[PDB]
Amino acid sequence: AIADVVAREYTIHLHKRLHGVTFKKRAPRAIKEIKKFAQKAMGTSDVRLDPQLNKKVWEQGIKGVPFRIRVRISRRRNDEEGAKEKLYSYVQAVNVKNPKGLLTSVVEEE
RNA sequence: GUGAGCCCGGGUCGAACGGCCUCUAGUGCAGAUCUUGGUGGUAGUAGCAAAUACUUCAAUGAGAACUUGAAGGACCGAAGUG
Repeated sequence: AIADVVAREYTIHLHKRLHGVTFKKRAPRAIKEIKKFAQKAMGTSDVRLDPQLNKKVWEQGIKGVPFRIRVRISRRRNDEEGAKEKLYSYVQAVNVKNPKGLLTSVVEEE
């Protein structure tokens, strides 16, 4: 019922995933948790993160990752020849007033 | 053949070698913490932990943590990592 090409906006609660992590590993761990979150949500093992999203993760140094982050995951078609996976996800950071209090929402294609 | 050994068959191989009587010796190895060379178990084991720290995208390429560009985050902190 759900098409292959589809974009949804999620709120990732990075606080409970980074609870207790070594301070010099928190931001790389958060990058890997974002990739794992997108893979679980979209079914795609090929996850590509926007550099602005990387800047948002690393905004307050290696141990200052935000508790919540609003992202847009867009499952798109891999048109390159000889690709291992037919689909991939692209994750961007979303400009919102407050990441708290937001539901998962489907982004309109238009 | 008591024995040290001797002989034959089969396989491999490629240019010399053996029996008998005498002559001759640098002539017979398990040891010498030997000598030289080669090879095991240990064992895919002990570790590969000082010098704060890495991450995203793109490109190159058969293959990219430790190549490059950009984007970030840090360190040396002028008796410097200049």
